[PDB]
Amino acid sequence: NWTPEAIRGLVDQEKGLLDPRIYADQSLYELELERVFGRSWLLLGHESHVPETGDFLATYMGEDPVVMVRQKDKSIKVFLNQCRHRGMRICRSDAGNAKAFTCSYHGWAYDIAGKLVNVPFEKEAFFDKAEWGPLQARVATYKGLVFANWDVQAPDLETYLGDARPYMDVMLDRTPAGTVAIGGMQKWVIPCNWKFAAEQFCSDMYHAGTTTHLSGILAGIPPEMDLSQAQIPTKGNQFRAAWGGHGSGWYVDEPGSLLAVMGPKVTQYWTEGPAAELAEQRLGHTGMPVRRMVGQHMTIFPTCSFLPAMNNIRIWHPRGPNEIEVWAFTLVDADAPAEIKEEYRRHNIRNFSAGGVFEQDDGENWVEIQKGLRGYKAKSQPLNAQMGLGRSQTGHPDFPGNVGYVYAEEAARGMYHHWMRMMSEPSWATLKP
Amino acid sequence: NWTPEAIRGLVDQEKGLLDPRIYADQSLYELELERVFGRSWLLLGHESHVPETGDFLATYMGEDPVVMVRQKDKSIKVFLNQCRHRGMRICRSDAGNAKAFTCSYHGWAYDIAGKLVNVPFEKEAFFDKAEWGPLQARVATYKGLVFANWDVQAPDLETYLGDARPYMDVMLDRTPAGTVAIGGMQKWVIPCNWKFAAEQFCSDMYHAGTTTHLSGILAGIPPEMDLSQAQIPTKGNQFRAAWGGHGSGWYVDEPGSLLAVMGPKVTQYWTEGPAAELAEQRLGHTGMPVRRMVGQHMTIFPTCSFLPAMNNIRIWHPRGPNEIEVWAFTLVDADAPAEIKEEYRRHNIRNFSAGGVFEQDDGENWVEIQKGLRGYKAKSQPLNAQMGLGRSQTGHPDFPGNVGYVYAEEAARGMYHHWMRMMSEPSWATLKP
Amino acid sequence: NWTPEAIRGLVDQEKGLLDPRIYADQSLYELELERVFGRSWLLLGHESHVPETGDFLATYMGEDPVVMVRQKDKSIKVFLNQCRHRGMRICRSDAGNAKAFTCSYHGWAYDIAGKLVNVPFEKEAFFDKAEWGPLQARVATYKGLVFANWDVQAPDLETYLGDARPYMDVMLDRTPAGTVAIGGMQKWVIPCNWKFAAEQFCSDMYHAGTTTHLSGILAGIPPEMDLSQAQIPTKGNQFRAAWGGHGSGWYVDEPGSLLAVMGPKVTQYWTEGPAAELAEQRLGHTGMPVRRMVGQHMTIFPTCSFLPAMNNIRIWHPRGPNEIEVWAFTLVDADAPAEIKEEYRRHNIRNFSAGGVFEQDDGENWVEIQKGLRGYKAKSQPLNAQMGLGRSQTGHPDFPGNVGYVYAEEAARGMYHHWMRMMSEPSWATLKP
Amino acid sequence: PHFFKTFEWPSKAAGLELQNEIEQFYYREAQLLDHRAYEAWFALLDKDIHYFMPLRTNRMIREGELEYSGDQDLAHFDETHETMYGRIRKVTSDVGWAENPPSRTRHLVSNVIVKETATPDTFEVNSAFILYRNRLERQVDIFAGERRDVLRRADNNLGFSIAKRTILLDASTLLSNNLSMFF
Amino acid sequence: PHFFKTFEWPSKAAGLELQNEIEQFYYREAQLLDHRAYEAWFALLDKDIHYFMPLRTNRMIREGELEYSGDQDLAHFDETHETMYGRIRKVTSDVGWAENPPSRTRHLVSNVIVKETATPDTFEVNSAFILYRNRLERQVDIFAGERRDVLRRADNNLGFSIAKRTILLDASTLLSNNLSMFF
Amino acid sequence: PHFFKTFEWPSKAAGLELQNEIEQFYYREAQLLDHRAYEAWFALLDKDIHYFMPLRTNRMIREGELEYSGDQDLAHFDETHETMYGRIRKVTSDVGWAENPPSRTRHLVSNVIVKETATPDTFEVNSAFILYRNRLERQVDIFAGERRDVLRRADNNLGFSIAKRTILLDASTLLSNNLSMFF
Ligand code: FES
Ligand code: FES
Ligand code: FES
Ligand SMILES: [Fe+2]
Ligand SMILES: [Fe+2]
Ligand SMILES: [Fe+2]
Repeated sequence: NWTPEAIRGLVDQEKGLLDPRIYADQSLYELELERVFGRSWLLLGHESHVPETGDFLATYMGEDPVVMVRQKDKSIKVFLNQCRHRGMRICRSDAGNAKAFTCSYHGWAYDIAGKLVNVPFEKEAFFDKAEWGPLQARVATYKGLVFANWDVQAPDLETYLGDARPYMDVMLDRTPAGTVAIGGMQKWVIPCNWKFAAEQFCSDMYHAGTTTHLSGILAGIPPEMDLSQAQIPTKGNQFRAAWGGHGSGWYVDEPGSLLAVMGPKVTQYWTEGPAAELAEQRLGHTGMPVRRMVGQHMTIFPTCSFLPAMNNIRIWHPRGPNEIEVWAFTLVDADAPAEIKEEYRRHNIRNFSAGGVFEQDDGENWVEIQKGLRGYKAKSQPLNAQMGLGRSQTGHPDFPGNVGYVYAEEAARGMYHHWMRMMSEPSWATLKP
Repeated sequence: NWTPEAIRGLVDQEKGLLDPRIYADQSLYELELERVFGRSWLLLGHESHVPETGDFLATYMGEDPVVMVRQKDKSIKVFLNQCRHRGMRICRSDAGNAKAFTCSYHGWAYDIAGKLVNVPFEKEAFFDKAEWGPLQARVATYKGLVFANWDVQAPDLETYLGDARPYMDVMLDRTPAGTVAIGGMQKWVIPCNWKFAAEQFCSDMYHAGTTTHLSGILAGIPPEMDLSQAQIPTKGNQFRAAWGGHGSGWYVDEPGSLLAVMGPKVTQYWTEGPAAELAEQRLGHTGMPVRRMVGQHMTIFPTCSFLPAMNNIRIWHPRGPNEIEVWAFTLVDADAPAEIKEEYRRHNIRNFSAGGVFEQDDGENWVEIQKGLRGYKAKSQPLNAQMGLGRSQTGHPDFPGNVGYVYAEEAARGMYHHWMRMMSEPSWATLKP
Repeated sequence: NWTPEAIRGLVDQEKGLLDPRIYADQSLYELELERVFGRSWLLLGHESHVPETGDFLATYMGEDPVVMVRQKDKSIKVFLNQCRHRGMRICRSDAGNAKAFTCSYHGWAYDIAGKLVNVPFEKEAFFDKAEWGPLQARVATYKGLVFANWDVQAPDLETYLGDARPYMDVMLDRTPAGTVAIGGMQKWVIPCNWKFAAEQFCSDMYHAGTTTHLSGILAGIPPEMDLSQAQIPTKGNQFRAAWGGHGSGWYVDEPGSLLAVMGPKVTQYWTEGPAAELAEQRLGHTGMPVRRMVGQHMTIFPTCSFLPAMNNIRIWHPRGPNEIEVWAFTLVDADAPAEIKEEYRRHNIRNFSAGGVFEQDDGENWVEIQKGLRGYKAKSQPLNAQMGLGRSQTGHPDFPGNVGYVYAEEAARGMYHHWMRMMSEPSWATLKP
Repeated sequence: PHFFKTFEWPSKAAGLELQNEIEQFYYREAQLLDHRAYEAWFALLDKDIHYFMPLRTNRMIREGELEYSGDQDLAHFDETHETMYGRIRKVTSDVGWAENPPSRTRHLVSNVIVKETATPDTFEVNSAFILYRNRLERQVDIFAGERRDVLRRADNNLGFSIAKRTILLDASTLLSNNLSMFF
Repeated sequence: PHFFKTFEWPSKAAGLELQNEIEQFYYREAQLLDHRAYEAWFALLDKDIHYFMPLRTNRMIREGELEYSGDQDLAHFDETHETMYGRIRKVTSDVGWAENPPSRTRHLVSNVIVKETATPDTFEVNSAFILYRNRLERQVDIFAGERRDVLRRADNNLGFSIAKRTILLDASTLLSNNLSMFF
Repeated sequence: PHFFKTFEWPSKAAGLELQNEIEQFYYREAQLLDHRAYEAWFALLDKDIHYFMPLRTNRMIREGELEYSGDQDLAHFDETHETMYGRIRKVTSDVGWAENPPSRTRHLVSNVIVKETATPDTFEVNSAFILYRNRLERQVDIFAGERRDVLRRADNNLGFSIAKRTILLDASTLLSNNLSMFF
């Protein structure tokens, strides 16, 4: 049994150590489903996935199937995809438009709000229908992005995100028209723990700066160039959130990282001219020189990761300690030229899908990692998260918050420390910021 | 450890609430193998599966493989299909005829009674062979059906069945000639808990009277007819056994779904003319108007389920909390005309095989229920088993026992209540009728 | 929790009784990885698998992936195949030659000794590299063979082996030139517990002298000969090691087994002429008339198994309670005529690969035993291990140690006994010889 | 050990043209099924179709005669033109839950062996298949087996009608929850 | 319950020489891929290749038009000659970790259905495949689907170039960790 | 990178008649194995048969030449006419437990590429297979690979004998507990 005391010693943000059991242990996993996924704000998608009355997306929150649906009044509701009669899936397609939801088992009927509104033979066989609809999550939107949380006593989304909002805004707050999701959402399965993924996007530019993406970079540079000519970016910064375990890292004034991935047309869009100027002007309140932020990774804890310049967005659905599903999609400015939208669509497919020249190599790592952790000794010694220890500060004249060097495990040490908190403190009264 | 107090909390027949954990929890399942399957009477097949000396069938009791074998003295023996030397499977084919069994591993030899009669190199390496033959099960027969029970302390079969016997007799006791199994036993695998299967056949006409079988009914009616012309019945009753988790439900006077499932030649055979009148006379001692019972489902707790007017029988073999095997066959009156037997055979394949126009939709439901239970919030609230609460009486003029309406969950509550009792009362002194 | 008291009662060598749970329990298995595999000497291969500096083999110790690499100083190092930064596999191919090993995730670099010698961005981001290399294992050699052990307080290899060494020498110490591994290491997967495999090679000549290999023999005998002519070897002996769980059994004087398995040229090389008399002379200090020992099996506990006259060698990698991997190779005397090496190669393929005429039938038994143990009653009573109980003597004129009859379970009882001891004695102070 | 087949002469080889036609027939048939063109696929079935898929069992070699269910036994399928029609009615129904949302299948056909019968333009055909069925989110069911058909030249789109089909599936216990697909 | 398909007459059957030529081309193409001859394979692809594998979703029958991703949507692949080139550079690279060590693939091709276009020596081809991928120690990924190609006669080794390829994969969620292979 | 294959001329295409003949030989061979006519199948083997299935391993690209086991190494099979005979004697044996009860297999054959050798009536053939093996209650073992045969025209029932066969399996570690089937 995992005591608060036992859980606190899985991480040590002082010495920079992690117990490898955190990624393999079944007991700890069941706890996460209650203590982490049960009460966290989890990303479900985007307002554009469900623009019209009755439009719906069937997605997950941990291992709980949920339906995200647009109401007549324009609000979004999120309710468990489970009939409380005998557990049947109420909504049985991936996405679409509904006037109602009917259970296929015994035909209990629901409206688009998840209210139980008809029970066949109710008169003859029966109880208050208004007390027997699917559990409802709280629904909260950040500039397009739809989040949801089961927990009534959890912090509101804005309070949850807190000072991470400027970094999300780099991607989400660049035009008066907002972003929109490009159609389609990719789904695939990697046999690894979710934390490898959520961390990597939280804190890890290191892998892209070293050996992991040597071949993906090669795929994006011109045919006349080989890897020895490649510009190795070393300039940039890393943000650890004040509360929540959120994290973002980015390159500064080194476009070669962004050029190879997203190509000249997008790299220009992001950094020079009307759009990029407008964006820096809109992000003025932050004082951030966003035209100089050329390649960024971010994670809103637990499982909302994205790559602000390439605008690849992803949810990690946990599937035990040993597996995840990755659900990916991509964002564009609603008023970006059709040229730039198309550049975003192509290059996201090229780099970040299941077949992508970057993605192939990220998941190759995580699979072998998870495989080693089946070993006894493989779990007996702690892992090294000591990169950039006590090097971050909130003074930074360019980027707000706890900021350090781009190769650092501070954002990681924060995420894991926040993971540990949620897993050892049962009451939101001690846990809230 | 699941305490008796905690197990007693899992089912509430007063309020009619079911804890979804019952279908998902690995620990409860391990306990089921001991407390339920280890001491219940379990269906193995029919006397006609093993008609002659030495005829055997390899089947299961829970997750224990067993051999059911016909003896020279015409009795039936049931032993564990496991060699007590190092555990090898003694009988290695599905069925057939044996003069003896011999273990493939080291050649321990058995007679057809499961008695160890030879150990190669006994004089050189040894021990009483009479003490080292495979574990024997108790064997008993109710009107052709072969049941077995490991537990020497359990109530005998007739006592265990109790007032459930009249409802079994509607199918099993219609002629002095008895029933016979059609040759062939179909086997398939469904990713769901056994209790969904057993509950449905026990109590759930509701799913057939509402949404699940709209398309199976559609497949059954005259090509010239459409669904809005089909007569889906509303009249009937549900039985809950005085003791033991047993239950049956049936339509009264409403042949529509019997006609659609079994066609006009079976429907007429079952309701009118010489054979039907004989059936009513034979069951005269029960007082039941069996000719007006047209479409019925039954379960003998835990895992013996059948459909009397259609004569489809199922054994649910449990394979963890998340899986079952379905072993299905069909029974006919041994003296039914060749024509009727053939309609029975034809229509059972059409409706109830793995490819059956009814069966496809039964399992479709269960697969999706079970996947959902992987979720934390999907197990966090009770399921509704409140249908027909308080509406059942014992003194019905036509049907014996505790009787209610056809769309009800009284039989369901009884089944889950007895499951609960079996799981929490370790001794037959308190558990027996 | 499994108390030491509970574990002690899982094996009874006095009565010769075994609790079947030992092969199925998930808790015991996890305990095994710690108490058995975490501190045993396990076979990794032969010295000839890594003849030159930098030569490596990626293999396992339990479920711990390890690298076995030849050093410049001609020693052999074995270290965990896991990077301590974030858990990545360091050596990603099966075998070959390395100048260094580099991790693909972030680029930490290692020499062929497993010392961490480079960290990308070490100055800008950081810690003693000499403390962040993968875990090293003790490495010791016995007459060609490479064993490894994580536990620094365990008995040295020679001590651990003890009086089992003469029986290993029958195979390993027949010429000054020593053995060599034929190229190639076959790998296959069996859904069974490792203990069935270890025990069989430890103690079970019985299966082969009875029913398992009737057809394997039939495959190998002259085409003009049927099984009734085939010879029934019954004459031979069996050795239980003084300490460790090791065991061997062999036929004396009866060469029908050997001839059918290995043919007439291997048979003659093993029993007649210059090489056979040299082998017997070399093992003179044992007193063993090795030319008369014709067909032999052996296990060095836990999972190092082999077959002296056919020179087939196996490592069993545990993969949970219900599965193993079989990694197999063959040994020949380094100076054996080309004719003989080739006969060894052919017949090892013919008999002992995954498609082997013997091996097909060994795994057939184990697959079914393991399936049966899913059953509750299948695990409810002990298995019989009473063969030759109280018949082995320690003063045999021909063979040293505790010696009984070829068909016995004395070595087997010893294997299970030492298994219980490792599982229930946390301290080498008590456990050591 | 010799077998009575030794006194039989090999059946005459189907010519290049007839071989290709029958192959193309099956590929077009598989297309229909994989694209869920059920009404169109049903049109290929002769009115006197016997569509049969016997149970298959584990038996010792000395009881090999008992491997498949018999004439008068249960089966996974044993269908006429009429009962197949109801099955088409169900699979194309908005309220047929097992196949709404529909599965995704692939019938990979090969090993086509053609025997001309004593009736011209009627053929006995033996082929092998793998049927890959993927359903909802993550469900994968893989089948393999052989089909033994009688095909007649017909005046339909594809040039052949299916007069008899038997499907011998390499399974005893069916590893799938249903057979909502057609073979 | 009839469909507009009923008013169309079936295409001209591909002749035997051409059927064989195109089968042989795919078999030799599968050999290229299964032997990891990636530069040789990339040489088959026309400069104007659009190589497209759309997403496939679970939809109710009455929303079947929505089953696959669209023209402007994300896809698993949506490639041009120039973007494929970068993929070849990655897969043949020493530091391409996903395929170094290389995976072990088999492309089993069948159901090849050929149509002559209005353009001589340009053909529309529909074929089915099972692609077996085996990786590292124990990983097995099996894919099934159909390929819709536009093939042109060409003076390369194999006699054809691939002008368009669309891969309709029998999956929604990909059960594999990646698509590090070519279809 | 350019490769030495660039200086080779493509092989002389097998004529349609020969293609069909060899494809039909493989289909009939598959049927024999799938129906367990082991003795009849054994009759297909030439007396000079070398039947070989090398080991296959994970190697970095730079050690590609070490992927498969060598001439003097262990293999999964490495058989002559005499040794195969013994295997036939075991599989047909009532006491051959691995195949009594027998398994249920499907040998799906495609991608048949035929090369005519210097010696007339001797052919090098490369084909692809999927082998689906189902055993007892619930065991399924799926193999994929290619076969490299040398076939000679013969006066047997099938018209060819198998003079050499090398099986290149898409596996490193065998995921099956045995290879009690033939390839
Ligand atoms: S499960 Fe939804 S109505 Fe019964
Ligand atoms: S296991 Fe049955 S004789 Fe040994
Ligand atoms: S995992 Fe080895 S360097 Fe990061
Ligand atoms: Fe990356
Ligand atoms: Fe039903
Ligand atoms: Fe053996």
